[PDB]
Amino acid sequence: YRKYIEYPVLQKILIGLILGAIVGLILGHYGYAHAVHTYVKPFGDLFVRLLCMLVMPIVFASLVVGAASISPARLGRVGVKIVVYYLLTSAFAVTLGIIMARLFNPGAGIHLAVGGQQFQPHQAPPLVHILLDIVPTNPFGALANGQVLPTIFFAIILGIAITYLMNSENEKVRKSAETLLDAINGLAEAMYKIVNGVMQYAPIGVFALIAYVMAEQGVHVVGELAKVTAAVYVGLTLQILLVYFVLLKIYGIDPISFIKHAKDAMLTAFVTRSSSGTLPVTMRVAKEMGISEGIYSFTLPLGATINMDGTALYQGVATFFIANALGSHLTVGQQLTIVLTAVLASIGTAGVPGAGAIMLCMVLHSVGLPLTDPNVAAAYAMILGIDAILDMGRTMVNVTGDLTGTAIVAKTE
Amino acid sequence: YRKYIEYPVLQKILIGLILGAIVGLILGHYGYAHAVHTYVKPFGDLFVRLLCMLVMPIVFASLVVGAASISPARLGRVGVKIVVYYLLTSAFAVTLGIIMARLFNPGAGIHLAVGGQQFQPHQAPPLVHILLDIVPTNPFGALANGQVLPTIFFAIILGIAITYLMNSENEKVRKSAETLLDAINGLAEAMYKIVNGVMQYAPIGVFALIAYVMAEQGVHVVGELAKVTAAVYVGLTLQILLVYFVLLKIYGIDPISFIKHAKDAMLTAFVTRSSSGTLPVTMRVAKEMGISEGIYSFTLPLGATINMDGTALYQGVATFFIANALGSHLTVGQQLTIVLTAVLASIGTAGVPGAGAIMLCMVLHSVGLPLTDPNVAAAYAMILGIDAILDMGRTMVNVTGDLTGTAIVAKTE
Amino acid sequence: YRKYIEYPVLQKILIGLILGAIVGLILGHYGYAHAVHTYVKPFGDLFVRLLCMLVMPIVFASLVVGAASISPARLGRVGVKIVVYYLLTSAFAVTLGIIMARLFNPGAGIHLAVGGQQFQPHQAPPLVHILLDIVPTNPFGALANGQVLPTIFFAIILGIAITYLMNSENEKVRKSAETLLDAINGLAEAMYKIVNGVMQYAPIGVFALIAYVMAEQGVHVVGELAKVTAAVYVGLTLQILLVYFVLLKIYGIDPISFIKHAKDAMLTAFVTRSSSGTLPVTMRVAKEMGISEGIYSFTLPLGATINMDGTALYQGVATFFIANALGSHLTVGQQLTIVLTAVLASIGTAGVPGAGAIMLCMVLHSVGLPLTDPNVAAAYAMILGIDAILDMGRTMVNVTGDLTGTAIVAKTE
Ligand SMILES: N[C@H](C(=O)O)[C@H](OCc1cccc(NC(=O)c2ccc(C(F)(F)F)cc2)c1)C(=O)O
Ligand SMILES: N[C@H](C(=O)O)[C@H](OCc1cccc(NC(=O)c2ccc(C(F)(F)F)cc2)c1)C(=O)O
Ligand SMILES: N[C@H](C(=O)O)[C@H](OCc1cccc(NC(=O)c2ccc(C(F)(F)F)cc2)c1)C(=O)O
Repeated sequence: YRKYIEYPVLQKILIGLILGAIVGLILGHYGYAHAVHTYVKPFGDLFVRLLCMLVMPIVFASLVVGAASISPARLGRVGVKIVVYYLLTSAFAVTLGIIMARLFNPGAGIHLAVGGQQFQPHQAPPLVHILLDIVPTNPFGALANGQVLPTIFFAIILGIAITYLMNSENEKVRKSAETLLDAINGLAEAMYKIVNGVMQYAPIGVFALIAYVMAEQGVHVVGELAKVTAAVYVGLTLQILLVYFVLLKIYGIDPISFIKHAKDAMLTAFVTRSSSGTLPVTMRVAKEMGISEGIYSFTLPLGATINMDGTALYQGVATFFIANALGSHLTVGQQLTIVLTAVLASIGTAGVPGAGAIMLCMVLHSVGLPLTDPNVAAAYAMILGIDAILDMGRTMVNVTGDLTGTAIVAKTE
Repeated sequence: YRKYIEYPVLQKILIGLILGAIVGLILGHYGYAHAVHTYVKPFGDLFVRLLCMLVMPIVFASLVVGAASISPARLGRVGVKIVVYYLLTSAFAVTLGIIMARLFNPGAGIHLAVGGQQFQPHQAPPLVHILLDIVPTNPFGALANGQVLPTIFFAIILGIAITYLMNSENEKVRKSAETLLDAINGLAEAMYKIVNGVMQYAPIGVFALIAYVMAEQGVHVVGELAKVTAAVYVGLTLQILLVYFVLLKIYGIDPISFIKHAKDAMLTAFVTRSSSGTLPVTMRVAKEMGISEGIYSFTLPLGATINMDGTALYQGVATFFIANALGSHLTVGQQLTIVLTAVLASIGTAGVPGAGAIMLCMVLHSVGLPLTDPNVAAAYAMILGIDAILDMGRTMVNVTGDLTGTAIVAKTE
Repeated sequence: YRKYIEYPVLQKILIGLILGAIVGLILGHYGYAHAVHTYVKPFGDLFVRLLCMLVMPIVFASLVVGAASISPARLGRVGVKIVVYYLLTSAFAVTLGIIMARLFNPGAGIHLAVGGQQFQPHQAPPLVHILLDIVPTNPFGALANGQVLPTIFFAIILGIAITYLMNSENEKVRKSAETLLDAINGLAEAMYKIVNGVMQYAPIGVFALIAYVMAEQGVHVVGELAKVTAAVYVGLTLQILLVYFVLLKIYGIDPISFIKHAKDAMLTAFVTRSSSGTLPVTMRVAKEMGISEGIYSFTLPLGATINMDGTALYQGVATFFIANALGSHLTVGQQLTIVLTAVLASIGTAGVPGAGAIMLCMVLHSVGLPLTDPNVAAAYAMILGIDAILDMGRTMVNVTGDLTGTAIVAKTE
């Protein structure tokens, strides 16, 4: 038990994935699939329930504290320019991922049905009726139901009001707003501690999900996930080439001479799989150019937490894979809802220890595909089974997206 | 932007109403109504959504803090007599407004249908089953749904318990109740700051609502709102005459000699449209009679915030206009629910900057006519279009209702 | 009024029961039953609504504070052994009560229908799908609905995280978790103050419930409640004999010589009807054996609040009486849900002044039989009418269950 807890959790969940896939494949080939479905699948359904539990208090409390922490006069002009750049590039990354998932059609041809029936889709409202459904009718009724976008707006609009209250001239209202912000900060840190136990449970439920799904389907899923990782990587290299080379050549920096210097810390992201564990390495390559200290001392720790581009592209491709494996058809209107949710999920869940799972949970909730439906969990398990090589490429772009961002700011200043 | 914010908000929303009505009328006459319905109406639906958002946390937090602030031994006998008088006169004002809205039948003959279908009414429970539905089955489930009356009771019953906790002999429970009351006070003041931004947005959404509705209907609405303002003003003068002259002649004060002295500050309410901006003016006329300082130094600032009579009558007439324009039929049982909600809305939302809109929102929620249904918003926009002259008469009675109230207390003491 | 409040509340509600039963019987015999059903029953429906109101914030706030208060290193090994013993014996008591309620079939043959239709049962999920429904999908949506078991888990898992937060090394997170725990403690004590007013209202609503039910049915209910109290008492003596004599003879203590010393304070529980008002009496009989001071100074005040065995058996018999009078059929899966809820209700609602009513309300909510359905309230009133003699026997076993528990711990240590 204690020897199992002290193991590092990322290699733990990776070796759980690897031990799950092969064992599920041989149990699916030998014919013991029904025993797996009756005895192992509740250990994975418990894990997807524990993952759906944590997504609602985090997206309220963390967003309230984060919106209360900002100050546009204290945060300099360099800060607001790099925030504009990060949100614009993340929106373009989700748009390009949706484009490269419509061009490839991954998952089309599975016809997944777990219980014996297909996933019945919900009627999507028109385009105008969703931007009016951003603002909640009832702010308690948006938290009592799922409603990720009607509670992000309420959390941000509460945090800005708490900021306007905290610097007021009266004393009792300052004490009251201070105690309210401290209570919501306590709820946020309690959620951050529950996440660090659910992630310890994760290398059992993930093994259960893979050993269920690969025993159910088995053979065709490796072709479908090969098409998935091809549609991720060609759009990922197209993301780097198009977006970063245009945004570097429009400001006069030679992109080949930039990237041939940046490669020394770009390549360690491909083998480290952590955009924060390579921060002292990329500090050296930010020092290697002519960037002043007051820019790269501040921007790259912000870019390692807010600026996530490859994760933003993968959150479009792996949310079209679910809808194309479930037989649903995502119309326009809930197609830009993926963009508006994947940008604000990166700006919201900054610094959570479980960002990679709840950042997809709150997009699949916002589309209308909840993870408790048994058709969604199977395709989600296929995505988590292929997730390792995609995480390699995701970190590879997630580190480059900051070195191409501080150079633009150092060019204008 | 900054020049638009620094404008005073009441003249802003009034000139938005006036610029909305004429422009909507000429667009409705020239035949460009469908372009208005497809391009301008979301700016009004956004505003009615922003108005329905704010009504649930205010009616909980403000009521909790207000019920926690009272003390029946610190508040003197003069205070409890004037609270009994204010609530009795407000209940009689809602009853007389319901009478003068049944006698005139305003809005009967419109047959409003926006989407292409009429408003389907809900089955009203009997009389006994509503007074048992005052107390909530689930206090969290009353806030997660609308349920204005099952959350007013819970907020008051929580505030009284916090008052009984704060003066306890143990120390940890006193610290705990103090931090809880400070957190709910912080939520209340954060809602009061969000109201002051939604009211800044209001002179665009109000213009959108009027430019939609007057372009849809156009001609017959001026006759319907003329019947509405006639049914307001004849019941308003009957309110003054019957209620105030009987309650003044029963205690021996000559009402003609009283009102001929009170006219000097009664008439400025007709041209000021603010029952709080005429408080130093009516302090002079309270001084002009033989009222001692210890009564009129305290009562008139309480009467300008709690005692609202013309607003209570208008919240009966303009809630029968909605039900008679929508084809519904308000039975008895949800007819005294309007009385019990309009009294406790005046006692609850005391000091909010958005009292005039949420005080009608939480009555239309309590009847069963929510403002997100597109049939309700059109007739609500007709009421807001006629609202200016009614606000003049409402302030005219709202100021007189305190000068007739302190004289009774000065007569018994 | 003041002379009515200063009366002690337990003798008040008992004399309300006794004055209710006879008066309801003679009104049912003389033929004035419809006047009772139309004029008295809302006073009982108001009371069952006030009892259903209080069960949701208590089971969240009290559980959060109680789970935050524990420390397994500060609480000694004697403490964790006696907690294991108390929870094991309470689970065995609920199991034996369910056995002695299946063996007797109480309430089978009533065919109760108040409104004119029977109680429609809900479809029970299978056994695996309930242990996965323990963990909530949405922690706010578990509190917005009833969902007692999906909010007990969330309250415990929040309290443990607040405990792990409070001893952290950073200072701001310690301040934040301290203010959050103080706010939830304030909510818990506010609920404990509202309970002490609802219990003051209780000797009117209880009289209304009995005077309604005994006027409706009248004659056959005395045979049904005689079978109920027989099925309670034979299982209660079988509980004492089997469980306590096996758990005493397995550790070498002579049970006859133990109970002949323990009788001097066991017999006062039969006439006192209070397991806490006999605590100084049973301290003497704990001193009368060879128990050291460091065990019985700590354990018996814990056993009078956590260890409830006869109440645990009665919460199985009086929850099979409701399901057998309503025509429903409790399957296995919602039969061990009664065990898992009645154990955790004893561990949760420890120290509340209204434990005996909400501890059954949160079991009938967890089965799927809410107390607002008019078929459930009649059989619940039959249980409350017979409740006095059952409370005598319940206290008789509830006191013995601690004297048989400290002796085992004094034997191992
Ligand atoms: N690739 C980036 C970067 O590792 O820095 C990017 O970072 C986001 C990030 C940061 C810290 C933790 C996480 N969480 C995970 O990796 C994760 C992975 C799998 C699960 C699972 F339990 F399997 F669902 C849960 C969480 C994600 C990413 O992984 O998408
Ligand atoms: N007539 C009284 C007195 O002005 O003092 C009485 O005061 C209540 C009062 C006080 C302060 C602000 C408000 N709010 C408004 O006037 C208001 C008017 C229109 C809207 C709109 F946005 F159009 F819905 C919103 C709010 C109301 C009343 O207006 O009904
Ligand atoms: N018999 C035990 C012991 O009296 O100590 C055991 O104690 C639990 C306990 C302790 C303190 C108060 C309570 N509450 C009640 O007795 C009670 C009885 C009836 C009602 C009613 F209002 F009639 F529903 C409400 C509450 C229960 C029990 O009564 O079940």
